[PDB]
Amino acid sequence: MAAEPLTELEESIETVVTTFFTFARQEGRKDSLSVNEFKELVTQQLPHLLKDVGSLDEKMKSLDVNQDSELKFNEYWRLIGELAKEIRKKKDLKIRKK
Amino acid sequence: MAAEPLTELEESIETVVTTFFTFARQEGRKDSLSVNEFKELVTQQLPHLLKDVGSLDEKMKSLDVNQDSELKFNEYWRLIGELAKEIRKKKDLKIRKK
Amino acid sequence: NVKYNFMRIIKYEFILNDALNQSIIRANDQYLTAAALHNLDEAVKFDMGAYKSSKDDAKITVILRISKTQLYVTAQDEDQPVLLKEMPEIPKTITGSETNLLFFWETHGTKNYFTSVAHPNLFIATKQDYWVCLAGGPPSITDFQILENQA
Amino acid sequence: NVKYNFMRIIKYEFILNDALNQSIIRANDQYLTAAALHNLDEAVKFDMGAYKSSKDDAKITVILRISKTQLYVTAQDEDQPVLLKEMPEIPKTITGSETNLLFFWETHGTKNYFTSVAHPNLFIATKQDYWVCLAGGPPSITDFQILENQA
Repeated sequence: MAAEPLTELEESIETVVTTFFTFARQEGRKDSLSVNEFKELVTQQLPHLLKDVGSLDEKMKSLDVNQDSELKFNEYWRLIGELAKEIRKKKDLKIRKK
Repeated sequence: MAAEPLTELEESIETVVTTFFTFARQEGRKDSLSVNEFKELVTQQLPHLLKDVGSLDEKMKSLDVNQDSELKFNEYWRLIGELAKEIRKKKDLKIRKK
Repeated sequence: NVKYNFMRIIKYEFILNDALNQSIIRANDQYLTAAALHNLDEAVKFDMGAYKSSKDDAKITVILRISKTQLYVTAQDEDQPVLLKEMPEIPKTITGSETNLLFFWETHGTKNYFTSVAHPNLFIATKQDYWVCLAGGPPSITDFQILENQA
Repeated sequence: NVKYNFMRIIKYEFILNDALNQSIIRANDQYLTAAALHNLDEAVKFDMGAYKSSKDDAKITVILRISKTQLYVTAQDEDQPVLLKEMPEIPKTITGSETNLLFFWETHGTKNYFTSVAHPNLFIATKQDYWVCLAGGPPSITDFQILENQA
């Protein structure tokens, strides 16, 4: 019941899991992050990434959409995709990495 | 013009970029993967992950959808999300990691 | 904020077996399979601790934990294997993150049901060969009955 | 398969300046800004190499590369700065991946346009202060004109 080291695209996606799971396991439901863990990362971890550490709500609602505070199996994903995209085209249509 | 080491959720999403970019930079358009790089990973890198190394087409079409054979800025993402999900709940409703 | 405050301690280290009559036995700290006990101190001994908010249905809700460690069975999604979570010390005030390990227990005489407070259509079903999961119930035995062991 | 086969070598190491009259100057190996040359051997020297498939429009298409290395300007999307890609050695047979660095050149007397073969609505626009990008054109000067330097 343990994903041992993986192939390369797996290396990239597994890596996404482990960090995620470290927080998902913190509070209730070790398989999903709550509104507090989202807010913690968005506020603390995301100021650099998601320059919208205030109204986490909007994004939360889009992910939460089933009125499920638990950012579970690819409900969270929308943000995760917004994440990998944001790092790239944040405002990089001129310059953002340096 | 260079993303130097990042914060933690960034560490996880940047990591997704670098691997991706290594292939995206291989052929035409260093910001997008072609149908041949998709096929290479799906065939070579994905047999373990995406147990459908044959008819890459279906997934390709879903990503390619604009008849843009360039797996670019979060057109690819759908698969990328399917990726991070698949590693977790492949058929993992009984067992898949061991 | 609004707290869900612990109501009362029911019974503890007692084991529930379903209409299939299978002791909820400990296979792992995340996976559990139902099988009639034969070592007796072999099944996971649960204890019920009720919490209170006016968001149940018509029945009061308790948390199922192993008397020694705080291993709760949580509700995932339909026919998805129960995830046994382990977190030091039982919470006295329940937030909205632990809404999966909450259980609406409807007792009928001797038999009893375990309804998920998270998703209504979920009920804890019992399999003959597979792990004790949760489900929407077609011919799966989502019945339970509490049978204690001798010692 | 179907190959797009190289048609003919046009002119090389010649620089294009737009109606703003700004030499396409090399700021980086990924970002380029238009500014009137002052070191002359300062702007990126491009060379045109035509390829042929019957998927142009009404005009024959060439690839713009720096005469020394193979740095092509690729057509991204809307108003997003062109990414200068570097790949050792020029391809002789073009597949469906380099459709961004392909250019439908419509020449009118002295002035000329550069249409994206990838996305039709894209045209290579010129900014007074920013990088020479591609665009849909409202008052951006998506005009060009080929002016050579002396030496």
